[PDB]
Amino acid sequence: MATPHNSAKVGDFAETVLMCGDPLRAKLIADNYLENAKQVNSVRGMLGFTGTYKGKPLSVMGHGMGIPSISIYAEELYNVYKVKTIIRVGTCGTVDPNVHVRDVCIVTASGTDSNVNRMRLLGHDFPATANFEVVSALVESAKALNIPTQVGKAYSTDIFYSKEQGLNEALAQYHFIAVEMESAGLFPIADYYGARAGCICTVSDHIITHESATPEERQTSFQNMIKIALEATLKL
Amino acid sequence: MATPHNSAKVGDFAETVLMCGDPLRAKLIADNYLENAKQVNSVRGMLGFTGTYKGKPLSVMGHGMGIPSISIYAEELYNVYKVKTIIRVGTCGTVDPNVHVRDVCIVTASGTDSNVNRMRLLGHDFPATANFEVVSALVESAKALNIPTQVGKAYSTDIFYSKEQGLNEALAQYHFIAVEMESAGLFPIADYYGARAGCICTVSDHIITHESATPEERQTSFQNMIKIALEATLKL
Amino acid sequence: MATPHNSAKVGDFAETVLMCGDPLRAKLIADNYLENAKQVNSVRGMLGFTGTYKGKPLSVMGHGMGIPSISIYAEELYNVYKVKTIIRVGTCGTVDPNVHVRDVCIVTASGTDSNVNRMRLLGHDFPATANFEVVSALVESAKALNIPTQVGKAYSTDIFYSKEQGLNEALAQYHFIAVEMESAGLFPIADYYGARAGCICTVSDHIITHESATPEERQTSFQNMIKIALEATLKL
Amino acid sequence: MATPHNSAKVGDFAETVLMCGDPLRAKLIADNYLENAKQVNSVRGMLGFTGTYKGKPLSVMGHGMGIPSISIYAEELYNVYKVKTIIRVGTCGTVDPNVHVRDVCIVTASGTDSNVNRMRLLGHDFPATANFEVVSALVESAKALNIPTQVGKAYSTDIFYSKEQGLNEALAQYHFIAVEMESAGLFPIADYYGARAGCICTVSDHIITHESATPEERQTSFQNMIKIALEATLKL
Amino acid sequence: MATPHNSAKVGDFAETVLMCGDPLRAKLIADNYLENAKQVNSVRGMLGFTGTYKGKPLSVMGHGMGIPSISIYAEELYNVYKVKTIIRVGTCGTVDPNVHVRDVCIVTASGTDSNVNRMRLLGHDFPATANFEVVSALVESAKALNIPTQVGKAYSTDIFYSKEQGLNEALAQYHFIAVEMESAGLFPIADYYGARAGCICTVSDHIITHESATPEERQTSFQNMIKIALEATLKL
Amino acid sequence: MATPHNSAKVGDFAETVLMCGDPLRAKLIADNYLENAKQVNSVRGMLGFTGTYKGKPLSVMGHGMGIPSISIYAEELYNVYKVKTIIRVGTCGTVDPNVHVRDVCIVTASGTDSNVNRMRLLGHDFPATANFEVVSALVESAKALNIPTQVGKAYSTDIFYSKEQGLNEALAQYHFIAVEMESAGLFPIADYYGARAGCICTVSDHIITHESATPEERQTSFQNMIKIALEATLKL
Repeated sequence: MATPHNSAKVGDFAETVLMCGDPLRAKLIADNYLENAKQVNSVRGMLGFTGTYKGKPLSVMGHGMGIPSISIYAEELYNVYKVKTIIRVGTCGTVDPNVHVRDVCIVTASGTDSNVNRMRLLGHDFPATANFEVVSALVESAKALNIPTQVGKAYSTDIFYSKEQGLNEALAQYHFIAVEMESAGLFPIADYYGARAGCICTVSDHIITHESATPEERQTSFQNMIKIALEATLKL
Repeated sequence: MATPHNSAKVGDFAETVLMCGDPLRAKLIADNYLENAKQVNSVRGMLGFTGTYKGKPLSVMGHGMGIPSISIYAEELYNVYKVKTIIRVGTCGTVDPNVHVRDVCIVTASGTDSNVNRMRLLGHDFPATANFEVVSALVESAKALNIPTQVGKAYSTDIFYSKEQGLNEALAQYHFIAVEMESAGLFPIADYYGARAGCICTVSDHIITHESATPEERQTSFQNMIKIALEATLKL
Repeated sequence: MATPHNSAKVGDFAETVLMCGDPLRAKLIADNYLENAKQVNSVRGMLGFTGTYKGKPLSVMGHGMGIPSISIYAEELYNVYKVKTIIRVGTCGTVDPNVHVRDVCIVTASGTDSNVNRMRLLGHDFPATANFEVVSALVESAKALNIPTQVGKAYSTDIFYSKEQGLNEALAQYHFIAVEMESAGLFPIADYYGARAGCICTVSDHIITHESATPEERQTSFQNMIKIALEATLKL
Repeated sequence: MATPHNSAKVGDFAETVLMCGDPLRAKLIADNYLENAKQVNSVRGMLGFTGTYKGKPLSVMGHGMGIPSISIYAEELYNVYKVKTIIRVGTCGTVDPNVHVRDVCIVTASGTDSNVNRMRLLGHDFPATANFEVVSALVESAKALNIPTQVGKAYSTDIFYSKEQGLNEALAQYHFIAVEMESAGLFPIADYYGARAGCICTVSDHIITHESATPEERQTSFQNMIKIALEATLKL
Repeated sequence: MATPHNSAKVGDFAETVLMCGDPLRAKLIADNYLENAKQVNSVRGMLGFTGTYKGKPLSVMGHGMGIPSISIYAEELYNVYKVKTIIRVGTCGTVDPNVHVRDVCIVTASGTDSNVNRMRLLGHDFPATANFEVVSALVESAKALNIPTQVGKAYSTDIFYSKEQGLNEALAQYHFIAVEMESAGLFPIADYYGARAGCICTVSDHIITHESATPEERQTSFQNMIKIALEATLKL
Repeated sequence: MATPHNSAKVGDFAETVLMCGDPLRAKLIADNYLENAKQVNSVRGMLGFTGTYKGKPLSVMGHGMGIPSISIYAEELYNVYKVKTIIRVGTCGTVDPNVHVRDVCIVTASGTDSNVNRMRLLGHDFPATANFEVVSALVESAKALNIPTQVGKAYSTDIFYSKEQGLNEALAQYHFIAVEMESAGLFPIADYYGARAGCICTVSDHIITHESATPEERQTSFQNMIKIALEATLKL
């Protein structure tokens, strides 16, 4: 195998890859939006696919849950498979008082409670920062689709089942728009390989107000977000 | 769904659960060692199963890669599914000079470069410690099967593709026997719920000498380890 | 006085302020690029001015050297003077192998060795992140002026006379494009007040190769950068 | 002298040493439980003794209060005196809701607010972990003596007169069974020398309920603990 | 220019330099308390002067606000200008129950929330400590002038506009007498160059009780402090 | 007993106490320098004595080895026994290029690798600072005795048997004059109780050059140091 976690051969991934946490959602994206899709990985059930979107090569693959998991898959894609651009597509919570369930959030940089980025920069603050060309492609794609977007900071946590008091309130005070679990691990790996990464997420829950999206609202949100991402890949 | 990551109903999991990173390995364990095994989860491809081993209810499920991933699944198993004992079964590297490829390592406690345990104990050192009854059950099971074991410390890292200089040498000097990515997140969650956890791993690689197990040797080591874990479940 | 560090009255500052470290450079900017200019602050010699650029009111003020200094002035400008946008205009070093002396760098986010942002976010990683509208306005203004730009991360240090081994090589590995001393302190304050900030710098020195801009090159670069910033204010 | 802190000659200590904080308690142990006893150290009043228990050579020595103090004595015992096993015998508080005054606690691993173990492992989490053969010998000795035991985590603090809010409640939540001041410093030193260590303590106080052992209860529990430790040495 | 921040020639600064944050206060000191004063620096508006006090050469110069700013100027004064002694003269707040507005505080050592001193001593606690000859000269000069003094610890913060809860109360508990923003950065630089530094401040505000000196009181206490500092320079 | 570690009754200690690590040296000081000395404590062998020196009440007591040990005894002395001044008297190593074996070092402040002071000041830098009146009394007493002294910083380590690379060289660069194990824990406790503390040590070893005092030289150094300390108590 080309890597311990991927059975794809070199060349089996396009230079642009969408990634989501759930491998079954990766399969949904390939089936519904990729032309001439071909499954290229099934190791550990982490399905990945390669085909085209509007004539341009494009891949989609699951990355699992958490920074350690996306770090494995993204490091391999950039290093072994020579990927140039990864766009993470997912869902998030929000704490921001001006962000609402169903909003589309385009991430410019992400904080974290993980140690992985301090360990890369001699213990200092290393901002996990999206590539500007990627952010701009997502923003402009949404503008062309007449879909409004929130643009700003995410926060990537190691702990889904948080017990931490005061965190949500501090995140809200500094206008973090998205809370998820992976983006802060992706962007520094792109940096290391001279490559590009971004993230776009739809708000499923407001963590402060407790508003929540219905399953139908989540479907429409996903459809908006994935079309934004797909159209962005044509400009990248 | 009972949890955002598991389609099982309460009661679908036995009180004892073996967990490995790869859901396809969980299916192999259920197929080959569990009687009357039924699949109880498929969400995100993270296959879980429930059957019996020598008459006693037992489950097996994948937990994904990394502390954040196992934390989600273990928190849900203890909290929602009322599991009482989780034994992680997997592979590891070693840096210890007196430990060799194919050795079976039983983990008493695990260090980490993750922040998750400092955040549980006001920033202090919180040892991720296996339950003594679980450790002893594994040790005695291996004795009955005439399989030698190494017993001691593991180290759980967030970063599979380590670039850290000096780490391996310090781990070796203090006789850490296993390097993996999850056990340090499992043990404190078991503590939180007043439950039990342990870990057993087989050495696939020596990180210092660079010895490595042939695919046939890894099959033999896996069969040894899983028999130890399965027989231990009868005493727990 | 409206603040302990500023003699201006509320309203004396325009809603957009350009800031540089040297107050005499703020005077040079007012003298050479603003019409209708008046001095509005002289406290501590930290000269500030308000005039117009192509008809639109604009202010320019020194911020002194280091995160604590810019934090004082920016907190006051957003809170007391009701400023909406601050753009830092400065010089920097670079470590990036594809960035050269004379280059104009537009900052998307900034790392730091300061503690000020950990203290804002319960000790976690808080990325000091530029406002996307400001970044975009700078990028588009440079394109319209036919000036190439580098876009990416800065690193803000507390110590001008660094003695730290290994830092430059790590910054280079992750493609930090600018090394300066203030931007990481500015962006979180803008966040706190729900306001906007950005930073644009010209490269005076390559920290790795030791190339250094001549006096003539520094004048060329300054004239490019300040025109980019001034034209961007018209779109903000 | 063979060390700066010990007047004993190499060979004067048996390969197994019981250690307690108070040198006058080391003397009580020698006087009441060792035959053929000889005093082998008087330096700094830190009395140490060597004799026999049921025919087998055994030493007992004070270690003073705190991690720095036990670290000096244990480093010397392993390095200079070639000791193979140190068992700490002490008293502790408890926070655990199912542990009571009078209980005997056998320590599997120890947390701490000391920096000494982070400094051994490149700033990471290093669990101070008891040797499994020692833990098991103590557990089986107690079973053979018909004495129930609690087995689990300790917490070693640098500060006897704690002023820290919320600590006790977090220790209780994760079921720490013993609070004392030394074991977290002993176990990594044993690791460094490829040797063995353990700890057994009697509960003098419940930190949450404020129950406290009477002098009679402290005698009963001491008699239990020391007999467990002594009988365990015959198996080690 | 001899440094990037100073137009003075080597020799233009006397061996002893008084420094205050505001360059216009440096000018006031030179104009009203030095004889034969001449301006030796105007770069960045950071006025510096050299004259005499009672016939002995003495310089005074602004240092700007915050540890990064004073670090630049002090490093240059010791390294390039061969200054032997720097005395910071400033104002402060106090939290100490036994210190009041108007009091003159002589600093023996300074705490901080800056990272600059940990970075100098391998991450450990490095006390920013005033030189004993300087402290003693200030104490003895005040005694000869019949001016009472408080002698003790300062705290240097990076953040003028503090939002930190509990800090003032902890500083009060341990009898910190002065809160300011620079001295902790000065003392270690003096150590590095084998030179001398001290700090003397007047209390403008009581941070706990909210008492505040009137403008007249601030002038009277400034006059006391500057006379102490000037007379101390004759003993140094 | 009035404390868990001291059998003295309230009033049995004088307001001034000399403390050293070795209780047998406390007894030597009492026997050779105090008049009408009475032993007031022998709990844990930590001998303490009270008598007079040149007519003035004075006590001497051992404090054991390390910050946790001295913290217990000093906290009790200030809180229960109402002690006003503690002077630690001991030996040290040095790293400073202009400090030599046999030198007398008077400590103004102490660094540390302990966590105890960060935990007192919300994780910030808290300088362990000697009381200026105590420092001055020691300096002046040595002047009157014509004994040269070095005055400056100490470093208090938790680990006698250091394995840390680069520490000694950094301590030397910043002119730390004494390396020992206790003073950084003493000074903040004196602060807490509104009391006074200092430290004086003689250099037994040069850590860089490896020079070492002979036993006879250590005796003469001790005699010089203890006379300085005793004479200083008359001024306090």
